[PDB]
Formats: sequence, structure tokens, C-alpha cells
Amino acid sequence: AYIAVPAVVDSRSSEAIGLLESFGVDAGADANDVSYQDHDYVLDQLQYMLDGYEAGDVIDALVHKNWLHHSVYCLLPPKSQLLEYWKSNPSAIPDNVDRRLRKRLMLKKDLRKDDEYNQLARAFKISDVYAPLISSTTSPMTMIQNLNQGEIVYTTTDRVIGARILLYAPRKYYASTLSFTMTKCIIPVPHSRFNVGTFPSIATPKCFVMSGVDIESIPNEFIKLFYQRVKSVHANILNDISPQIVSDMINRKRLRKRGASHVDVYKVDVVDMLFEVVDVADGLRNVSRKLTMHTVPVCILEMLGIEIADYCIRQEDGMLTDWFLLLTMLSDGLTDRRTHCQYLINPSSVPPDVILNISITGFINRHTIDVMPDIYDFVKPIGAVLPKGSFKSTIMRVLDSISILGIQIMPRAHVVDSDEVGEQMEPTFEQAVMEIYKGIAGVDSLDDLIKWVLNSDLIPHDDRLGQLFQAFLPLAKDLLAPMARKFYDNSMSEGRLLTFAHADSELLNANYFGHLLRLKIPYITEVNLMIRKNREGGELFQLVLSYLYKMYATSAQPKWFGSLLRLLICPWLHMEKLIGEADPASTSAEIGWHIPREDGFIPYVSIRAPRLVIEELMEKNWGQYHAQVIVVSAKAVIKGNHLPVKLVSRFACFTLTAKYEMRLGRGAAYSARLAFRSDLA
Amino acid sequence: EFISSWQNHPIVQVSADVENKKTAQLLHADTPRLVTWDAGLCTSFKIVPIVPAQVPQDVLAYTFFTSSYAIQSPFPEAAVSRIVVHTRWASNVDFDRDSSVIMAPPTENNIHLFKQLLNTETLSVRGANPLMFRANVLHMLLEFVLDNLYLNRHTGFSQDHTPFTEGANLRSLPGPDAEKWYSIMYPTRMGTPNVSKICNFVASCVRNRVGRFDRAQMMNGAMSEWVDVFETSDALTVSIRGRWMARLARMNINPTEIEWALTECAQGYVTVTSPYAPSVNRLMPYRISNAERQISQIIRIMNIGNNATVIQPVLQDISVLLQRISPLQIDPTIISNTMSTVSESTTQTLSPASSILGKLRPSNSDFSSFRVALAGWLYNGVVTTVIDDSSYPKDGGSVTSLENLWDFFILALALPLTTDPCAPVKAFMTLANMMVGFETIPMDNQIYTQSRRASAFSTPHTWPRCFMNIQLISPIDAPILRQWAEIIHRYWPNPSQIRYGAPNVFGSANLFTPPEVLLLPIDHQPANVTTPTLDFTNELTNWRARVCELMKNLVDNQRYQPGWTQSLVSSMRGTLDKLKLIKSMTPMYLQQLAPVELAVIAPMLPFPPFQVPYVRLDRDRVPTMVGVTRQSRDTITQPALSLSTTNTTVGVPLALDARAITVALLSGKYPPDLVTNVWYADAIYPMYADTEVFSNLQRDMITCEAVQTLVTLVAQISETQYPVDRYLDWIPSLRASAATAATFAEWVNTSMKTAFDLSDMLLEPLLSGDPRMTQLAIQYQQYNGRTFNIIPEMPGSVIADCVQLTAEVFNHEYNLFGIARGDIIIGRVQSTHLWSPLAPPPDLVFDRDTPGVHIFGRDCRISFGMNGAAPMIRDETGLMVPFEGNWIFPLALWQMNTRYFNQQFDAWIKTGELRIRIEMGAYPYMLHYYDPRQYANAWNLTSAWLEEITPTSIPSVPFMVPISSDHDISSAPAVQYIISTEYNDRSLFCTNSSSPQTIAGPDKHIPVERYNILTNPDAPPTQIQLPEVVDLYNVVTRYAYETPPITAVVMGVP
Amino acid sequence: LVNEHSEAKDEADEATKKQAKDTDKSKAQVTYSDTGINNANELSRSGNVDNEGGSNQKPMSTRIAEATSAIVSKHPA
Repeated sequence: AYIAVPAVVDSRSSEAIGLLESFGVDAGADANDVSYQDHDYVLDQLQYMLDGYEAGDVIDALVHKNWLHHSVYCLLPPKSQLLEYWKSNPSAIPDNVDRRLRKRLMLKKDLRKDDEYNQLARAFKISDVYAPLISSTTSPMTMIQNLNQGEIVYTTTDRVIGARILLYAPRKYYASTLSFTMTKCIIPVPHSRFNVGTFPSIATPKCFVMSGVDIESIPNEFIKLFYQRVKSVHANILNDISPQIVSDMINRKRLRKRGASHVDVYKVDVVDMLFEVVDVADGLRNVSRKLTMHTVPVCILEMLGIEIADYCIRQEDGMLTDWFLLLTMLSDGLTDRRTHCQYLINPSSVPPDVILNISITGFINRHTIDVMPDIYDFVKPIGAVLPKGSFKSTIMRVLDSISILGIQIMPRAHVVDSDEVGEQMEPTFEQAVMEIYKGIAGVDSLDDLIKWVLNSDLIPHDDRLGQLFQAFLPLAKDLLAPMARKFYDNSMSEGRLLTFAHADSELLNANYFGHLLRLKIPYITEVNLMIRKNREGGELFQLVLSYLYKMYATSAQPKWFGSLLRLLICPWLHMEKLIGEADPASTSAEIGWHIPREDGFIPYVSIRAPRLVIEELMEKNWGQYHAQVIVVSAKAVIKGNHLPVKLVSRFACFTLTAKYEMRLGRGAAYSARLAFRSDLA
Repeated sequence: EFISSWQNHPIVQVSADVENKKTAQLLHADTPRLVTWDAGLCTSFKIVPIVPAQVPQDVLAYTFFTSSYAIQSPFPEAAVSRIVVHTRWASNVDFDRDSSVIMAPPTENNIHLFKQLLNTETLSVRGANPLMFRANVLHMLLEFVLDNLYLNRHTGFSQDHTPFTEGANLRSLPGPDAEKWYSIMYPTRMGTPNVSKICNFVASCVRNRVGRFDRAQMMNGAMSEWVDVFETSDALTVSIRGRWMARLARMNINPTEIEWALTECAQGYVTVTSPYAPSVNRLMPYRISNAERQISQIIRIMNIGNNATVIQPVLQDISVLLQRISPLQIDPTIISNTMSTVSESTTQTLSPASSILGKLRPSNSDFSSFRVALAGWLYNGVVTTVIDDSSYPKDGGSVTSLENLWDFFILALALPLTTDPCAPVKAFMTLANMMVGFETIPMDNQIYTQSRRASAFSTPHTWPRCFMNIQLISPIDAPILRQWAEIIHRYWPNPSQIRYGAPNVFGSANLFTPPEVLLLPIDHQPANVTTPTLDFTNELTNWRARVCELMKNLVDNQRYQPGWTQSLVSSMRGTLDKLKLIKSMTPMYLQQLAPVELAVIAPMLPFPPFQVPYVRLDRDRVPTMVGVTRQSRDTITQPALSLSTTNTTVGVPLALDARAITVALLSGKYPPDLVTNVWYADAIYPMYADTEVFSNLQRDMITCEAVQTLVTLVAQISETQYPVDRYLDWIPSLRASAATAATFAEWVNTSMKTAFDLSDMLLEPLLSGDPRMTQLAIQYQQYNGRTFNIIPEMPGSVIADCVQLTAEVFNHEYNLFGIARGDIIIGRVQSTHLWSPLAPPPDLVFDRDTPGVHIFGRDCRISFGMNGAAPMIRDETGLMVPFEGNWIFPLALWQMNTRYFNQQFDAWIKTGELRIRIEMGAYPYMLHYYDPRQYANAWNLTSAWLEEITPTSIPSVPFMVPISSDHDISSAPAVQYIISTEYNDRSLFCTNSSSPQTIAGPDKHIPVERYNILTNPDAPPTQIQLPEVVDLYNVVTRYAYETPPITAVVMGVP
Repeated sequence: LVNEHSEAKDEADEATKKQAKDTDKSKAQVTYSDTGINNANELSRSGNVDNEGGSNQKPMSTRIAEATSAIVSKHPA
């Protein structure tokens, strides 16, 4: 029995992690029933093969591989080197060789100028001795068929796929080959009742395939392409099975902590959420819409209790509740299940498309995804760009009240508001924007400007907004940009901070330093403004301002906001399940700038991890990075290069932001290198 | 300021799409998901409780009722129960078609289903526009059909161990919690201790029609091939699945004909084998009629219409495949070696060898352009390969220049390999241009004179008279040029043909040529040996020889020779002689091997060949136009009449390089020791392990299926030229325009794409243009005016038939879909009787022919009362009438004057003696149950309904129906305002199902006709009562066929 | 629960493997698999189907378990 799952599978590692129940298959009693095949080297071979062939034909050939049949390649040297190899140790020559050549190879003479061996060598080719051969001019289908029957397949090239590669004559003879991928040395497995492999094969009428219909949900690119092609060619001859089916067929006759190893904390499980917008405005109900939420981590769902029942998402105030904000905040948007277009949420209680009560129905997909955004090479300050009307205050307040493990991640002091640059000038940017109106003919007041630019439906005329931008852009680029530049330059001094902006071009024109993120929201931001009362210049002015910023932004696809909160929260929440019991003295750490004259030390990064991980961290070259500290409210500046992220770990979830302060006197600018001042235990 | 603005960027959608990726579609198309297996119950109708049973009660002790003993029941034990459609509510499928149709119990609102299509203008969430009811219903029916396209699966059985049945075999459902299914599948298995409704019904049934009925056990020790079982189901879905399986079975093939087809298509170079023994009835649905292939081919042509970027990558793909399979490869050094031997003097200012080698420059990458030129032969219908402008001499050249002579030589050898019909004229004019001033000929007119660029002559109309009639060229005044013209007429290559393909499996997509036939612009002559040797008896060899001889005559002409030194003349003629006898193997390859390779490759193309006849020099038969149509004109109905004036021309030229093709023609070599039957056996073997062709066949089937579904559906809301049934006219619908039809077609296309899991694009070319007059045809026209057209006679379509069947059924079971037929009557009725408002007593209703009624039309106008006089309104007969009696309104009349009418009539309706009948046709409805023993007034519901009517939307009609009782009860007054016009209460299933009988309120036993098999001892087991009554207990056929991959059963011999 | 064709093929491989071991050689000289004959329609007896021709994806006892559990009635309230 063979089952293919849409994830990379390895013989030793994927077993330790609950890969099957990372999808949802229980598989209670192991009983040595499930077995895994290593397919990583197959993926590497596929990547290498992509350098000489189309993806489609390579995939098509690879599909026909039988994974329950054992076979392997046998790399050979080039011909000229093969003969000279046979000259040394003339005991490996196959019996198929011409007797004249064999007799001449054992001559024990130098054979430099034999002048008869020359002709014999010239009129010789490898195919005369080895029947199945691949010579870099062979279709992949031929290779797959050759491995399908027979145990040894001979080849004169390393660009082959499907199985391991063994060596013929010692490495000295192979000079054209340099890759060290999986080429086994000259030195030289059964099947369980079930077998799990990444790839799906059609070599048998009943090689099963996992659910695998959620093509978009597959994280890895290569696996996604493989599955897409397979179902786009052979849709009607596949045996699709669901996790419940797998659980049954594993636990048929039997039903009636991952051991101890290093644990990654940036692998989280997410599910698709199905629900609807039932309206109970009267004693009866409605089924107005059916929607889906895409990337909801399981840790959050288990943390704050989520059953399947008739949930209400509004309080007496009239606005949305906090937990619903967080839940929608951690996802990748919504989608209507009838029309497959994107969906956006109306926050206010305004008749068109109101959401008051919802009812959960079920959870369909489940897979593990990496959380590292992969643009996090170095530990740098973070700048997030959100449009106006994005619940900034609510998000900040909710984030501040998170004290998971005695560290209080994301404090209010470590975040800077978008508008903070605004009041640096005694006349803020906003009143200058208000006064813009004087530069427009036919407009005598800000109110006149508002009624001029809008068309009674709160829509810019798409031309008058043109001259609004014409007048507004010089103000921004001549006044806001320099003050923003100084503001960010000073802000970097106090340490790592979370920065919010309204358009990325603000940060670009201010020469901002650090990771840049453009994030969007699954809501109608514009409607969020005019309901928010107690505005200074009127809500309509805020609408016009938001339109101006949106036009000011660059052309770049903004990711979902959840990609940030997931990294901010989920690793810590997962690690709490492991460290929540141990002694904090041993399972804690601290990274900071060292300055000799008790001793000067200012914290930089806070580390929490198990004892073994911290001990491994203890021996690292923390002295390689230097900075200049000046002075409790101390502040420093890094010279050279910033700290690479992998130096921390793929383990040991840490703090994204920090504030510089000296623990208990002349102002000094001595020097700094950072040291692993974590702890003794 | 709560003006509800900025709610318009909502649902308003987007249709414009940038579609530069036609190449990806053309090179590879997603396969439809045809075969799917359902292991659950083949049903879509669910009985649901509405009001919990009156248990315990003061009349009967609790020990009487069956529920008190925790006995499972086949039916809900409730005071009221109803039937609700819920597609695949019990299914257990492997692949989801994601097109479920689900309603709620009528006590729960269901309005959102009927506002799903075109109510983008509707504001309220509780309302819907009546004028799109028909469109919404059609969409609902289409999704209902699509969600049920499944094949029943054979699971397994087990003999009963209890005396409840006489040792029947009971089928076991998969999945968890299978306990509840056994009580639902087999109602007859229940015990009958009581006198209650359910027990009585069960006791009045036959006892041997349960469980497994018949089976076909072929192989001892394998799965039974199929079985027949008595189990809960519905006749409608059973019929749908039966016809679906019938279509699939018609599309079936078996391994033997598969190996025959594969052997045939490989021209005998590949041998494959099939097993010879009792099989297990695999299902391999790959055979379709030629008509579907032609339809798909025409659609595919219309995509690439007049665009070069869409077709060019296909040619590169074919070139790569040819280079992979062909045994011909470039000789690196042949030209240089043969030209290094010519003798010449070092004192000459010029050297012919230098010039020729400089112009040739054999960059070895020229065989790519040679291969694309070869591939062009298969698609002269849409692609016309031509020689690029840059190949011709810049200013026109001159015969005295050596460089121009070599350019003419290159062009002369390159031209005959292109598919351009106007090639020979350009070959002649190329020399004519160089020969101007030196030697003159008469031309047609002052525009296309002898000094035009040769490439300008591109159409048959520009063929010079002197070229078609040789005698006009003076043998004295123009010897060389007349000689060239004679050579062109006498030695231009002759087209031929060759047979290919495997029609009995692959069909044939040829349009203007006979099936199996593949045309070539070169005469094919099969080789009779497998060890080729050099030979000079070829068309192209003769062509090269004649060209060399013409150049040699030109050099030696006494009027031109004295301009050259004798040594240069000798060198030039020696070079020409060397070129004449070069040992290039390419002409042999083209004459003998290349047609075989093309015949092998062609059936496996993703885009099958599309050719028009090759004419050598018959200027009358040169094709001039190829067009397709997708619409029809205003009144024309017959496609053969509108095809001429409603076609769009299709085609695009492609530019090639003469230098590269000449290099290919001059420098071809074979492997040192070639044996064709071994080389091809080795090369072709892998490429017939590809199963893409069958996938393409399935895609082609779905294309025609969808086209027919589209036309049938559109023929409902509008008027078309095709005959069609019509059962949904009573449902109101707006006056459809072109935009409405386009939107409806977009919805249909989206639904079909979603159902079959297609990620590419379908039906899109038809969406452009008006979909109300679609028709498929193609034609081409010769120069002389004779035209040829092909009208593919549309085959059947199972989905359209099944959709129409479901529509016909809906004409009787509309209540089950939460739809009420007829009209409503608004008027106060106060009494203590318990008749259901859905089945009103006859005396309360009236209609247009009832005496003493008033009918109202478009002229609504009211005269207010003065000084106590009652207000009056104008009848349709011109009478002034007070606000009393019985009236009749078309509904739109109230929609357009909602507020005024409410304000004027609500008081009289509520308290006076006014009763109104509103004409609706069809409308969604809502139920509100109430306790008979308590006072109940329904004025609030009717008031809300009346006040919420909008000139765009109306809400669901509310009804107040009493709750049935099984024991004596008191009575209390009830005030009713809304009643239906005719019977609309077919949805109800049973009342007091767990009690001995119903005393008060509406009464209804189990519908006996729904269980005709059990209730009637004389009915044959396989009887159905469609389309009037859908049954709930049927005979279902469950299959266990295998669907192996092709390569699993047919394995080639390496 | 393995396909009959698979078992016929899987059994063939094992027999071939033991042939090699019996003759102390890596590659068996005589093989029961990868022969010229296209014996695709071959079936081998497997535990996937019961004696009624039904799928054995659920055991007989368990199928009887659900079957007669739906007929039981409990002592009244």
C-alpha cells in the first residue's frame, strides 16, 4: 500500500514529527505499520533535471515510477578513464568484454605506444558491455521504465532522477562530476504494510493519493507544481482519499509528545474555517451568505475556546468584539463560497451587508506551514504600512495586553504610531493639508473643497482628485519627508521598534532603515472613518486624506496582515507548551551590548528556550559584532553589519523589539561588543 | 451621515480579462473530472421534523408511544414533518463537485436562494426581485443536476441475524457512526407494535423487497461486478445517474482496440501487447464521435484567429520533437570541404568561393528554422510560412554583382519549401528584378512594374500575365528569363498525400480533407530499403541541378560574359558545378523519411492538423479566405445562408530565413551506419507511452456538452432559433436584453467550470458576441469564387436532457423547492376553523370571471372623498368605485405605487370590507405555526409584508398555519389575512406520525404513491412515476468497475 | 487490503528475490516477473474481498455490529 501526501517526507525525520496527524490522521497505535520513504533527494534530482528538460515531461515521466520496487543507478566514468581503471586491478572486467581487449589489458606493460591497443580502444563503446544506458540524450520516461524493471541501471551521466546513485570505479577517475549531492561512495530496505511518500504514482491501479485537492494550500513550490500537473493530466485515474479514510484503513482491526529531540517552533498548523452570516433580526433566521476563512492557526483556536455554535460577534456598544478582530486579523482574508471572489467585512452597523451573528460549520483543510517570512535575514527594525482606517488603536491595545510568559511581548512603548511624525512641527501636517484648498481656483473653503471633490456618493471624481494630488504631493515631499528622515534616524537609536505608516512611499522617501512590510486588511477601511466620531476637520476630510495616501502609495502587492501577527505570536504560544513547567532560571537567556569600565551591559534580545538549546547557544561568536554606545535611557548605533537571524536559532523564540536602558555617571561613548550574558544555569 | 453611500464598489463585478496566455491553453488543457464515485444514499430529499410531538400527554400514557422505548424510526416522530431538498445530504464521495443546493425548513427563511443571480441592485437582505425568479430557478436546477453527476459504488453486505427480515442481505455504509443509516435505508425493517401511523404504514407493505436483490458474481474470489438493491433513494437522482452512466458506457473502449490503435498510429515501428483472459470490466471512457472533435477543433481555431504569438510556440514545440526523433543531423564541414577544392588564380580581385561562404555561414542552429518550416506544412489553414523581407537583395540587386547572384541562388533553393501559395511568382520576380535594364518583359500595369520588390507579389491577383503565359516572353529579347519561367513551370514540386492515424479510436478532426489523409507540398515516395545510400533521383536534387544550369547559362551568355576575366568565368562555373553535385542527404530525407515521421507525430499533437489543399500553379484554386462564424444575422435562421456574411477571416503569416533553410538543404548527413527500422524502433518507443491524447478527447467531449447546455438554457429566458421545450413560462421573467443573456451565460460558464474542476478557460470565445444566436460553421473560398463550407451536425448532450427533465419534474413538485404557484388573496377572515391557508376552502377565492369583481390596469388614479363622500378609484371599464368589494391587481401595479397604495388601502383592508387578489404567478413562501387553543392575529406579518414591497424587491409571503393535534382540544378565534389561490401544500409529509390518528387540524397520512414499490404488490420492481410523482424507495444499481491507467493494462515491448 | 493485481505482482517479486538468495547471486537468472507475457489480467486471492463479493474495508463482525445495533430497544422510562 502506497499513500502520497503533499509534503516533503524523510525516512528518519518525518517520523519523529507527527506528519500524519499534522494533517489530521490519528494513527493511534504505531505497531510499526506506517513506513516513510526519503524523497528529499528525489526533489533535489528534480531541481537538477530542470536544467535540461521541461517541467511537464519530467513530471509526467516521474509519475510512472513504482515506489515499492527497489532499483538504483550505477554511475560510470568516461570511457578513456574506464579503460585505464580496468588496467589497474584487472579483476573487475565483465565477462562480456572482447577477449582481445581483456588479454591486452592484463599485459602489465605501460601500453603507451602499443599501436594495436589504440585501434581496439577507438572501436570500443560502453554500450557494448552494459545493456541499459543513459547518455544525457535519453528521455526521462526511458529512465523511469528502466528503473521500473531491474535492479541496476547503468548511466554515464549524473543528471538522472528516480533513485539513489552508486559509484563505479573510485572518485579519482570521475573528473567531470563535482556535485556532492547524494552520490554514494563505493561502499554499498523492506516495506511495511503502509508506505507514505511525497510523490503520487500511477504504476498501480490502487496507489492512493492524499486529499491533495487543496492545490493552493500546498506550501512548497515544487510539490504544488507536481500535484497540479498530475491532476491536470490524469484526473480520472487517481484514488483520492480523505484523512478520515486513512484513519479508518490504518485503525480498522485495532480500533473498536514527539519523544525527545530538537523541536522547531516556526512550524504551525492552520485550517480553513467555514461559517455563515445567519441573521436573527427576528425570531426566525437567515442564511444570507456562506464564507470561508483561510489561514487560521490551530493554536489560536484551541487557546481561545472555539466550538461549532451560533456565535455572536457584537457587544452592546455596536462595534465588533475583540476576539473576532484577532481571529480575522490572523487569517489571509475571506471568500464567498458561492461566488469565489474576495470578500470584505463591513465593520459598521449600516444596513447594507451587516454581520451580527455567525455560525461555525466545520474545518476542512489542515497543513503545516513555515512562519518565517523569509525576508528576515538580519535582525532589523520593522516598518509596517497600513491604510488609514485600519483599527490601529484597537490592534495596539490588544497587542499590548499580552503577557504570555512573563515577557509581555510587543509593549506599547515599543511601537510608534503613524501620526507621530505629524506633530513634530508646531503646525502639524494635517492643518497644512487643510490649508491646501487656497491653492485651487473656485474653492473658497475646505467645505467647498469637500463638496467639489466628491459626487454625493463619497466617490472622488477621479479627475478633481487629480489636482488635489497635484497640490498635495509637493507639500508631502517638501515638508514631511525631511522631518520623517530625522524622526526615523533618532528612533533607530533607542533600539528596535515597530513603525506604522500610511503609504510605503513615506518610508522610501525618508530613507527608512529596516525590514519593510506592506500589509492589507479584510475589511472596508474607508467606511471605518466616517463612523468614527470626534474628528478634527470632519470625517469627509479624513476620507479625502485616505484617498490621497492610497494614490500616494507605490505599485506592490500587499500581503495579508496575518503574516505578521502569526510570526509575532504563534512561536511563543507553541513554546509555552514546552517551557511552561521548567525552572525559568535555567530556561532563559539574554543578549546584550558589553562595555568594560559593576559591569556595563544593555539588553538587546531576550531568548527563551529549553536548557539544551541555550547551552548550544552559549558557544557562539557573539564578539564578532560591534556597536557604539553612548549615554537611564542609553542609546547605541551599530557599525558594520546587523545580526543574522539564524545565529539565534530555528528554535528559541525571541523578542522582535527592544528598548535601550541601563540598569543600576558621566556621559561616555566608549565602545561595545555583545556577549552571551544569559545565565549560569 | 447615514446616507448609505460607498456601498456600490460592493458586489458589482468585473469581467474584462487579459488573455495573453492562449498559448498555455493551446499547448495543454486541463482534463475534466469525469468519473467520481458515491458510496452513500442516492437521494436528495430529506424529511425534517417541524413541531415536536405532543409527548407526554394527559390522554395516552407514555408507555404507548414507541419513542419511549428508544426505538429508531425510519421517519421523524413529530407533530408536523415536511420534505426538503438537500443534495447529497447522505452521500459519501471522494471528489466534491462543490455545487450543492440546500434549503432550510419552510419555517426558516429561504429567500437568499432566489436573489443569487441578478439582484445586484436589491438593497434589503430580506427581499428579492420577482423578475429574475425564472433565471434564479434555472440556475438552481442546473446546479442541482451538476451536483448529482456521480457513479454509485458497491460497498459490501452482511446477512441479517435477526428475525426482523427473512435473512436478507443488508448493505453497509462507510464512514463513522453508520448505526443511524440502517434505520433509514430500510423502513420495512421496523417492528410494528403499535397502531400508530408509521406502524400501520409499515404493516401495510410487502416484506421481501429489502436489501440486496440481484448480483453478477463473475470471478470466484473477486468483487461482484454489480448489484441491484432495494433502498431509500429518489427516482430523479437515480434517473440522472442512470443516464450519466449510460453516456459513460457509450464512451467506453477495451484494451484490444487500444493496442490496435497504438500499433496503427506508430506505423508498425512499435509493438504493444494486451492480456488475453477473463477481465474484470474496466471502464476507460475515451471514444467520442467525430462531430464533437470537429466542434472542439473549430472552437480552437477561433481562439488563435489572426494571431501569430499564439501559434508560433506550437511550431517550436513540434520542431523540438522532430529534432528529437529524426536521424538527420548537420554535416559540420561538407560545404567548406567541397568548396575548398575549386581552382582559381590568386591574382583575381574576386573569388566566388569567398562570397558564397560568406553568405552561407552555416551556424548549425539552422535546423531549428528548417524544422519549423517542416511543421508549417501541417497548418497551412491558419499559418502561411513566408520568406522574410531581409533575405531579398536590398535595392533589388543586379546580375552583374556576384553577391546578388548568390542571393538569388539562396532564394531559389529556399522558396519551394514554404507553404505560401504565391511562392513561384516571387521566385520568378526575384530574377526579374535583378535582370532589369539588361533584359525586359511586359508587365500588367504601371504599379506592379518589373522593378517592384519581389516580396510585394503576395496575392493571386498580382500574378503577372507574362508569367502565366510564357509566349509573351520574347525568346530573342529575353532568353534567360524565358528559360527560368519554363523551368519554374516544369520542375516545381508536385504535392502528394499520405495516410495516418487510428480512426476507430482517435476519430478524426479533419475538416476540409478526408479523414486519415495528410497533405504534403512534396511528392512522397516510400523507401524500399533500410540501408540508405546516396542517390540523385529526387525532386529537390533536380531543382538544384536546374538552378545551377540556369546560372551556368547566364554566365556564359555572350552579351554578359565579356564583362569578366576568363579565369573568373572558369572559377564561377567550377563553383556552380561543385554545388550541383554536393553530397547532401536532405533531399533524400525529405522525399523518403520525413513524411513517415510527420505521419507518426501528427495524431499525438495537442492541436490536430488543419489543412487546405495545395495547388501547384492553378491560380484559380488558390485559397483566399478562411472564416468561422459564431452568430447569425437578424432574421436568418439557417446556418447555410448566414455563413457567407457572418464569418471572420482567420490566418496569419510567419517569417522564415532563406539562408538557414538553404544551409539545411545543403549540409545534411546520416549517422555513419544507419538501419531505419532499428533507429525508429529505438527512437519512437518512449513517445507512445504518453496518454495526453485521451485526455484531450475527454476535454473535447466536455466542450460540446457545455455548448449545448448553454444554448438550451439561453433558449428559455429569450427567443432563439432552436426548437426547445418550455415548462417554466408561468414563472415571471423580465424582457431579456443582450446584456442579461451575457450575464446569464457567464454564470453558466462559471458553474460548469467549477463543477468539473477546470482551471483553464471554457466557452469564452462564445461569450464575445451575442449568445442568443450561436451557431458553429466554417468555410473557405478559392480565387475563382467556388466556396466550401462545413456545418458540423450537433450531437446530443446528456446534461441538457437531464436539466430539461428536472425542469419538467419541477413543474409538479415546485412546493418541495419552497416555491408556491398561483396568486394570493389579502382579506380579513376571522373564525375558529382549522383549514390550512395553503389549501383554502373554495368559496373564499375569486378570479377574473367571478361576478361582481373589479379589474384594475395601468390607469390607476384616485379621486379623494369630500365632505364625507367616500374616496373612489377608476376601474378598467371607466367606473368609479369605493374602497370595498373584491379587486384584482397585477403585482407591478402595486410595486410602482407602494407608498400611496399602502396609505390609502391599509385601513380598509385591516378593518373594512376590502379584499384584494394580487397576481404573482410564483413566489417564495414562509410558514409560521401557532397554537390552536390561543388567540392569534396575523395582521402584523401581513402589514410588514405589504409595507416592505418595493418597486424592485418583494419579501417572502408569510402564512400562519395551525398545528395539528392528536387529541381533543379547545378552540380560540384566529384572524387570517393571506391565503393562497390553489393547493400549494404538497410539501407536507405526515401529521402526528407517532400517534394513532389526527383529531384536529390538517390531517395527512404517509404519501402512499411515494412508496409504490412497497405498497403495491403488483408493481414491477423497476417502475418509476416521473414526472408527476417522485418516489422515495427504488431499485438502485451499484457498480464496482475499475478505472486503471492505460499503461497499467497495455505494456509495450522494448 | 491490497489489490489482487498488486498482490500477483508483489508475490512475483518476492519469489524472484528468494530465487537470487538460493543461488547466492545478486541478479536472479530465472525470474517470475518482468517476462515477455502481458499477464495484466491476472488475479491473486487477497483479503480485500469477502465471500459475498463485497469490499472487506470493514470487517464482517463490525458490519454485523452496526447492522443489529439499530434494531435494539431499551427498557421504557
